[PDB]
Amino acid sequence: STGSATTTPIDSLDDAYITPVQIGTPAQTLNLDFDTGSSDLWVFSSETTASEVDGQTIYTPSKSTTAKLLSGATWSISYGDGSSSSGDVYTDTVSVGGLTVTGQAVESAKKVSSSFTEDSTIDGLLGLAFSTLNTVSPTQQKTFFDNAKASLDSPVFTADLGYHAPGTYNFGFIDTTAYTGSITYTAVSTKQGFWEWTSTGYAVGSGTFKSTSIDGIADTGTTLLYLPATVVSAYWAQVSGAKSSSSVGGYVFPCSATLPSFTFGVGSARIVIPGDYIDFGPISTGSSSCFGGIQSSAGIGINIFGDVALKAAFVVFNGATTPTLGFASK
Repeated sequence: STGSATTTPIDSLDDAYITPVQIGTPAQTLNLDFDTGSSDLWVFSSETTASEVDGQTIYTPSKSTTAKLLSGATWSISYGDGSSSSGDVYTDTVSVGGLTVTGQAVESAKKVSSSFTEDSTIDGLLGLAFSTLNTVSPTQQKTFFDNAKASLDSPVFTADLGYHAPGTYNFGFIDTTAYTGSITYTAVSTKQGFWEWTSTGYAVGSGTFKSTSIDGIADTGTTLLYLPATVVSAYWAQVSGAKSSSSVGGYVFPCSATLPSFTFGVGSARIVIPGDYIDFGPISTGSSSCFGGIQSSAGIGINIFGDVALKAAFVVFNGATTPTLGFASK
């Protein structure tokens, strides 16, 4: 089997991407944030504290003939940005782009933090990291991908995120028309439960490539590119007037600037992030100070190849017995 679904930016900045997901019988379609940095599929639901729901579409398990309470199971998750959610668990039929899993754990939110409430466009998350990170207790549950894997034509999914435009998540096949050149594959460590890999270095603009190992995660659920302070300083030093602002919470730059590109290494290959991808616009409405798309990972504890980086590539998440990641230009 295979599946193919379009993923769409939630706003004009590409802050996140939503993908329609069918849950239950008859289908209830919710728009979920596919997150290769976590491993829970959770939704706003009829059980979510009413004051914490503001415009989201909810899953109502009582209206699904295939929903079953997973008795005794609870979940609770905290994300890197400080947001969180928790609740109980149903199993139900879940389909993405024509690919159906029966008996998928669907984690129903009883509580969500303010950032989720305030984002009316995101009805929940669909985790695509390794199932060892799943938070369901006392019986850990499998991700949608893990459940689908055996049935897929090939044990892979791909992320093809757009810049200010829709893109695609495919399951079970590699669309050879979706990228240019060849796909370069690189080793993955699953030790921390992430799609963790080591970039071979970077360049700023038309500058020379610096060969240096940068361990990080491929994370579709993180907006920006978070890299070591040394790398980030070297980038922003090429932008007149750019500075790190503790009050704003990162590097900012004059909105009048033209940003240089940023290149990262994948083995001997190179992925170029155009400068415009690094512009996250005014820090506040009407400001002439703009927020940068490359930020320091110092004090996160991990480097994160978030959407800024991934949307410059066609990315293969290979879930074979020995997992790997592939990157192609597009």
